[PDB]
Amino acid sequence: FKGLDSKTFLSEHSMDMKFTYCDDRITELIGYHPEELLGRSAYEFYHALDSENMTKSHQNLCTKGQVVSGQYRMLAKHGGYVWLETQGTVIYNPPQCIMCVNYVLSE
Amino acid sequence: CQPTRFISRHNIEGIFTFVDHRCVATVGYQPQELLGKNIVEFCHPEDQQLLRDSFQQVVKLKGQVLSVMFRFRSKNQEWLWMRTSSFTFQNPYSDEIEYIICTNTNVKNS
Ligand SMILES: N#Cc1cc(F)cc(Oc2ccc3c(c2C(F)F)[C@@H](O)C(F)(F)S3(=O)=O)c1
Repeated sequence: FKGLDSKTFLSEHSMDMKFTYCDDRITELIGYHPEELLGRSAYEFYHALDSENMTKSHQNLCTKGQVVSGQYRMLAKHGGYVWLETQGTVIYNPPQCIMCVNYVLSE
Repeated sequence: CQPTRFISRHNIEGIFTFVDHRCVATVGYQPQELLGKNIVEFCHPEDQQLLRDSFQQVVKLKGQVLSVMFRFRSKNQEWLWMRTSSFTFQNPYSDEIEYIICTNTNVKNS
């Protein structure tokens, strides 16, 4: 049994959805090292069956400024898929970036 | 019967910068659903790294044809087998960064 907290990590993304930052906690959960993530779009990682759905969540995020993804799968670093749910928030300045609070469902 | 194919151009990173409208009937997306996204975003996880190394090498090959086979996720969320043949072009009156011209054909893997 992991704490909900030990299943939660942050990531930051450019508006094109590439990773610009990821918490190191993602390593223990999904296998990736945060630095191999940078410069790659989130879309590289979504299960094909969740892809159009995430595309819609993204549209809502760009229109409303904040979205809850509802459920999707991420390809793990060493095969297979982890279910997640994400809260996304656009940080606009005077859009600058996307803050993602990611919770791993499938323990 | 005519194979289904469409032309695309990409930066050296893989981002679609031009999409021929024959893509609708080939993979089902409109050009602007593809433009500005990386081609690896439509690629099957098992084929992603092959395709990234293919873009990396095509620019080393003196403008000769590099071919690659991979699964591409149609607008139906279905994996289609693509053969993408690609080559660099760089206008020799200039020193602008080369880019990559692709032809993309739905082929049989069998
Ligand atoms: N697989 C995956 C994955 C793993 C992560 F740690 C973050 C991530 O980026 C996401 C995930 C969910 C969403 C997004 C992102 C994103 F910022 F890249 C946003 O599109 C969104 F609009 F907030 S969203 O809820 O659709 C995608």
